[PDB]
Amino acid sequence: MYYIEELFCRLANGVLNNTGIVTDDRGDIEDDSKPFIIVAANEALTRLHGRFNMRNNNVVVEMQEGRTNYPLLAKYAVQSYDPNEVKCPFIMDLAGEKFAEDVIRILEVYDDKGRRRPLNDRNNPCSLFTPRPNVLQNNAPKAWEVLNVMYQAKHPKLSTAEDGYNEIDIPDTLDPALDAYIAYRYYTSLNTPESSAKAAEYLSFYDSICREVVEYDLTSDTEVDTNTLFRKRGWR
Amino acid sequence: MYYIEELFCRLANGVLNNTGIVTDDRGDIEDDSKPFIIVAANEALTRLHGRFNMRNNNVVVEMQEGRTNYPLLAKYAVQSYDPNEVKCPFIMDLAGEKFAEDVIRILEVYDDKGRRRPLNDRNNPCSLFTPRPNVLQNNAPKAWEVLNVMYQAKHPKLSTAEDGYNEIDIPDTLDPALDAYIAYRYYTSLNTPESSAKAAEYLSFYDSICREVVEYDLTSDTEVDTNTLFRKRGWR
Amino acid sequence: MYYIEELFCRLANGVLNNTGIVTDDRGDIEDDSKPFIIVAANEALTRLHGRFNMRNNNVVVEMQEGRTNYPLLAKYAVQSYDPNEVKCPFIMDLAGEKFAEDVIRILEVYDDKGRRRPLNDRNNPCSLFTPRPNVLQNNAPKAWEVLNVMYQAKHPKLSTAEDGYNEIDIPDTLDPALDAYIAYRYYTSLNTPESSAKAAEYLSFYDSICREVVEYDLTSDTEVDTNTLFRKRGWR
Amino acid sequence: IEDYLKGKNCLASPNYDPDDQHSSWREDLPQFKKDREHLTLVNTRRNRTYNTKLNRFDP
Amino acid sequence: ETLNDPIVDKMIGNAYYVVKFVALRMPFIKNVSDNMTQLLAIHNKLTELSAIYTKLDELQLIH
Amino acid sequence: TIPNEGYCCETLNDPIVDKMIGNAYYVVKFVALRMPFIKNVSDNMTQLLAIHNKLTELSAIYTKLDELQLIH
Amino acid sequence: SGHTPFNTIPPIVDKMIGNAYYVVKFVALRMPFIKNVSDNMTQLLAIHNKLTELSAIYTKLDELQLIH
Amino acid sequence: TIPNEGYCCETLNDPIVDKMIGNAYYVVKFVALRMPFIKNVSDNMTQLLAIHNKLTELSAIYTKLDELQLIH
Amino acid sequence: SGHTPFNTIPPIVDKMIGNAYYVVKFVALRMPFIKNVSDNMTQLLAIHNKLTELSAIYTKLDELQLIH
Repeated sequence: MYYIEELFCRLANGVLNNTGIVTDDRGDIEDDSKPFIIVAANEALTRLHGRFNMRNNNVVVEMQEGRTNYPLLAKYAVQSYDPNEVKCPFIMDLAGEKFAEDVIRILEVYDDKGRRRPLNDRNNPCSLFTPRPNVLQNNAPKAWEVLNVMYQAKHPKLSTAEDGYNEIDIPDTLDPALDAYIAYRYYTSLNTPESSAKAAEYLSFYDSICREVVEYDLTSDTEVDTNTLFRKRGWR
Repeated sequence: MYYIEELFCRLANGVLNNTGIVTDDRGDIEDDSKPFIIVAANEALTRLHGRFNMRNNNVVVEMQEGRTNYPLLAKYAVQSYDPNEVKCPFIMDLAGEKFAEDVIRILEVYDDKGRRRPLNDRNNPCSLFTPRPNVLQNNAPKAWEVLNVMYQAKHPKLSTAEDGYNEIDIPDTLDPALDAYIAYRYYTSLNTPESSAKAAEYLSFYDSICREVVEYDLTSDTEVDTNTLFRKRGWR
Repeated sequence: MYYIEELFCRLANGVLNNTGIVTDDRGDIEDDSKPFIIVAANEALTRLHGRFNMRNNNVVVEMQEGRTNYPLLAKYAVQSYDPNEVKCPFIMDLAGEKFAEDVIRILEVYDDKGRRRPLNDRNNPCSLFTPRPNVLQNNAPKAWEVLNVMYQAKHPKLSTAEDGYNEIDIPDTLDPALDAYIAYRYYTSLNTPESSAKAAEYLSFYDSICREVVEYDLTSDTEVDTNTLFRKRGWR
Repeated sequence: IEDYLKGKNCLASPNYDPDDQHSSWREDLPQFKKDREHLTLVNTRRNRTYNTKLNRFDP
Repeated sequence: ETLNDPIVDKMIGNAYYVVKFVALRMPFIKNVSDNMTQLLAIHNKLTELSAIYTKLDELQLIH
Repeated sequence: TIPNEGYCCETLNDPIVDKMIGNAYYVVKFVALRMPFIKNVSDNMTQLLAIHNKLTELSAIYTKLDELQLIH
Repeated sequence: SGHTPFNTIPPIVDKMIGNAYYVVKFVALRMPFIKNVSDNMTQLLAIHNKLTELSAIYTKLDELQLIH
Repeated sequence: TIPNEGYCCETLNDPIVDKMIGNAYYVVKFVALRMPFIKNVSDNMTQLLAIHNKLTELSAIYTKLDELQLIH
Repeated sequence: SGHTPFNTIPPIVDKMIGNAYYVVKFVALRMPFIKNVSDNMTQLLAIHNKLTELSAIYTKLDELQLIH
């Protein structure tokens, strides 16, 4: 983990060392050009967390009577809901761990009693459904039913504001991939043909780094488990 | 889930930073060209919702005697209709968001009795028909028959006008695809060989992102369910 | 095993002799560009430690009740931690070198009792989990449970600042690969077609050296052991 | 560094901030920066632009 | 065995140490809450207790 | 008659615990919702120890509350 | 990678149930004792500030009843 | 009645516990945590050796120590 | 490559449990003797400062006690 300022220094003394958006001392990016990097940086982090299952985070959802669709939005969180239009929040989080709507793909759902709940099983009456990728639907809200949703999560969105996040938590082996994508976005913005050729090199380099990580499995992406169907099938 | 204002800021500080369509501070797009982006944005969202089954929505249709064709148009809804033109609307959206007229493909139809009505079955006497993609036809309207239609829904049309729709609801992993497609239309409209080559690259990048999503299945597009034909065929 | 000072002298009298980044006597690199080499040097060392399992290190983690996630960060070690922030560190490096926060991939986990704890086994009730590559999760912290983690470790981060790490420990046969990768980043940053062609050659040379090491197995990367499944399966 | 020898490391403590309650999943860095600002010499390679006007033959 | 630890960490986490701190001294709290009304009775007329306390010498002359 | 239960509604730090002891989430949510009550006792533990140290001291004076009023 | 918290069911110091959970369950059962102190803390705090005066009254208890 | 054992709570100069003598890590951790006690004795071993050589001389003085006070 | 330290379970001078480990266990079981001396190091140093003088007083066994 490191501050976004270190990212600015690394870009200043890295791929963007010969650009006009760096300071005279090569210590930081130009202040007016900082939001350009921030937008690209968030985009790059989203792609990395999609190809690689690096972060697995879980959330707690409380079933409310008379409600079937449960969007996973921060406006329904207890720490961020507005009482004027929301009767009561159903997403529970902590003051220092506010929900940031980092949901990418739902993996599994367990209720408060410890039973696995099938998802998108059309032939199963008790199964849950997801009409939208970030919306959870329950067709039978009970009295004290509480659901826990474990999902693949993206990195929290960076922001230059003081209250916003200002740290990066990614495997250090993917740092060249992050720099390459940011460099690709910058050089692609310039429409000069010379910059276009340079932009493609970084994008190709970024893809090469990603496949190298997959080839050696440096992020423990591959997962195996002991066989259980042998007992269930009754082979004995 | 962000408003239309952030899209202009993201594009100004993103792919369209170099072009002159942005303000002097690169903070917003010129008002003279805002509708140009809106037309491209509406086109881009339709393409994404066609390839991916991201959004699923259902509507309630009340059968009226003497009418066999039931177009799924906004003017026939209980909300946002003209009482002078249509005497009794047959589309009910009394609660939640209004009907946005975002029908692409009908999936299944269930009546109020709880059974499933066959769709486009020419050999079935009691099957419904769709002479047009957005028009539902019933050949025997009953006294109290009510039909529920489940369909793949596109994003509602965006508009910068007053009292319009100005919110974007797409998975965050598809944001680079949205920017690439919009940039593709802008550069290809200049009729310049230098810009034409750049436009082709953005289109390929947009297609590359979409196939990446399918490869890793970040939208949970696939769907499987427990086999029920095993008991139906009497295998036992 | 040489200090960081010799690296600058070797580069000045090596691949980077012709460029102007070196002093007049070609004996050292300019102070204005020293951090530029450091960023490249840190990047190059990470790549080598990923492809090859050169370094293996182990850490000792003491379980604390009420905590299920145990990040392997420097601030949680018994050395170089803030007593005001964290009340009791759980990473013990009382002897030898301090914990350098160089975790890449967890290999195996052994507890204080002397048995092996299964890792990332979803079907095993007593298996550990890794929601993040550098974060170890235990679902049942005991009173005196202590875990030892064996992992593939990268080289500690180099820094020219005071009281930093300024020693390089890599096999001497990989030195040409280090120089080639550093030169590749320098020349590719000039955005010059003449330098871009030279940069590509160095990258290919770096890859050529690495595959030569694998071909002759100079790092003893391969590992074999006596088969134990023969008795386990009861072949006798 | 090794203040752990002096003890006083019991987890049971009364100090607690309800505004920063967090689980073991949340890890963040503090806002403290610029610890030392070490002494250093200026760089003559770059020439900084003049920002003020001085009258000639100023006393 | 039951894995109830993740629930506590997810819902309480950093505040668990406060719970342990109080739970370690439960009997001290128990011995006060049971006889809470006695303290309230003293607090009800707590003002005149100070008045008696500040006139100790006035009662010593009779003694 | 009609059911009336739930976590979002009909639940507060003031009411008492229900019969649903077995639910692990309920008891954890029970204490978490009533965190400030625990915090108020915790940070003022020093005062309670001193008072508890003289618990029998305040019991004896409690036996003659009315008699002490005669002097005043 | 990762573990859902809610799938709880898959010496003398290690409880069969979760060790950290046992402490929480211990407090929950005895909650009214803590809450009774918490809401009446101001009155108790109004006593702790001058425990010396109350102690001085006790040590001369035999002097108190002879005023009759 | 509630558990209180743990390395963090045990981080002080206290007598060892016989329950976990067989724990290999605990024995090593016990000595490593108390290194300064070993260091304090080791670096001044020469002084102790001379004192150890004269145990009988000190004991005899202590035997008639009270008589020596009246001499002063 | 590399052996986990905690994976401990697979004539006269050598020991089955390990020569290095046996010394550590030997010292640990006799720790209070070491701590007692360490806690009183200053007292021993003060005696050692003029230890010769006490010996000289000791050497005069009968002369210093017959006067008493």
